[PDB]
Amino acid sequence: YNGFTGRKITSQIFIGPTYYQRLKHMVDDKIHSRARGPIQILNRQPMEG
DNA sequence: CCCAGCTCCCTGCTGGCTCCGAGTGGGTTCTGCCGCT
Repeated sequence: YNGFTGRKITSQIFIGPTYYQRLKHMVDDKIHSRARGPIQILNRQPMEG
């Protein structure tokens, strides 16, 4: 049944228990932005990483 | 008035040099030291 309206879904749905894994890759360890931060000594371009 | 060097040019081979996808996240170790001057 659709949760929003309570109506049945016309097609029947394949459902059951499946072993799932949480991988170490999490968005909060990847998100990054920069607006004029530190720069390299030799060339004066933004730092890496 | 032919021939053997001699020169000059073209081929073919071998050796030498440069290049080898785009981003991104972590980790670790290493950046000298010893004999005797």
